[PDB]
Amino acid sequence: NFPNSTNLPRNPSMADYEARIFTFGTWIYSVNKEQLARAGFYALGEGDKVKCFHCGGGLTDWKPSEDPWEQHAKWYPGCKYLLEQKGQEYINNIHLTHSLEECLVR
Ligand SMILES: C[C@@H]1CN(CC(=O)N2CCc3ccccc32)CC[NH2+]1
Ligand SMILES: [Zn+2]
Repeated sequence: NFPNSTNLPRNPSMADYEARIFTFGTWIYSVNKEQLARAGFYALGEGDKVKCFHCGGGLTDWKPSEDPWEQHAKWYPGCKYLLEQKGQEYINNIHLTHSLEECLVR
């Protein structure tokens, strides 16, 4: 499924922080559910899989060292909600960091 890059959310029922928070329930996983919800994510109830309400972008297998906002930017750089919340300065930082990470290792 293609990422939504319009200013209009793919899932408006999940636009409110509160609505997103309810989707998690008891959350056993290594990443913080409030932190996920703040970054626009809601739970699908499929292990630790989340989707952004806005871009629809999905993400799984959360390691303790993976930040919701950073991962949002890594995989869904066109997300208008991300751009609104964080800014383009932050998005660029994050991408430069990841590209330089995936080059320093090799
Ligand atoms: C939290 C991170 C996420 N990583 C990428 C990931 O989960 N992606 C990348 C694109 C995609 C589409 C659909 C479902 C998942 C994913 C994996 C490691 N943990
Ligand atoms: Zn998004």
